[PDB]
Amino acid sequence: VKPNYALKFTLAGHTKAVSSVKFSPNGEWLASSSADKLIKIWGAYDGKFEKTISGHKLGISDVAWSSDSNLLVSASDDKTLKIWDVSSGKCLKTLKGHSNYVFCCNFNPQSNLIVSGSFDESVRIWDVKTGKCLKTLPAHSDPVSAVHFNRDGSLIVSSSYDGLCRIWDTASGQCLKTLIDDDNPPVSFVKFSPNGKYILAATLDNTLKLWDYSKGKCLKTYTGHKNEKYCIFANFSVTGGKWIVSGSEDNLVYIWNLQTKEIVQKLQGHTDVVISTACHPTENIIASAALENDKTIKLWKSDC
Amino acid sequence: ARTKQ
Repeated sequence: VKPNYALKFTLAGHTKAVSSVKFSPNGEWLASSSADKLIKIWGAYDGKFEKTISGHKLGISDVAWSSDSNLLVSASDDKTLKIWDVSSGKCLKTLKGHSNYVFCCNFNPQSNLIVSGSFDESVRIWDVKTGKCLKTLPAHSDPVSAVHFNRDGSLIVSSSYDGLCRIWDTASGQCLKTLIDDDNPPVSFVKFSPNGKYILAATLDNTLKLWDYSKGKCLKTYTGHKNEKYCIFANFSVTGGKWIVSGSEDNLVYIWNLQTKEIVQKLQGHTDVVISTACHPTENIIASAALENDKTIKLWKSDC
Repeated sequence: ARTKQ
């Protein structure tokens, strides 16, 4: 079985490259971030523009939703993260402490902590309510490209240009495991699978890899796309067929069969690198976003 | 940021 994703909407408004797109957990919204320093909120099903959220002084690399869809956190080159109330658009807290660009961020499932990663090679854990830093982890020896909590919040996975993937104990900040492969190419993205048993990691040698966390072993590799330059997000698609989804530096969205590793669809339409993709939590809908020549977000829908 | 090489 292959999906049949087709273009339904194109979302214009950002004035520089889009850096990330994420669907709200309640499915109603898409949030986008951009090098233009702005966050924009859109309707997930019709692409209707809702509002612009502003406050960062430099471009934004990442945005993430809280579990209840009420808050966003953003990570900026201005060396801060900001927590936003989506309804009011107000900045609730500014998280200060990183000494260089903040590249990635996420809430835990409880949504009382935020994890961030930075060009300063550290991973920080922040209290959502106070906005203060709880722990600083000397996680890596090069910029940190992604950070993600597992399903019960007890673990954090981080990735870095140093070629390593590390798994951290949230409560203590101590390292539980280091994953290394081949000739340690930069790891540009990492996240836990929905059941927290696997880790999906992108490296800048045109390769995605699925790891068994408990055994520390590679189980699947996904190839065929172009990824040698940018930190491109990847996703598990779980609403219909079980796919792996990723953008690509040849301007396409790639979709693989998770078990067989075969490419099942390539979505054509963007006119620049597809830096970010997101999968809707209940519908067979993908959002994709592209760099400077394109600057748009596209919504695609499939029957399965 | 992420949008730059």
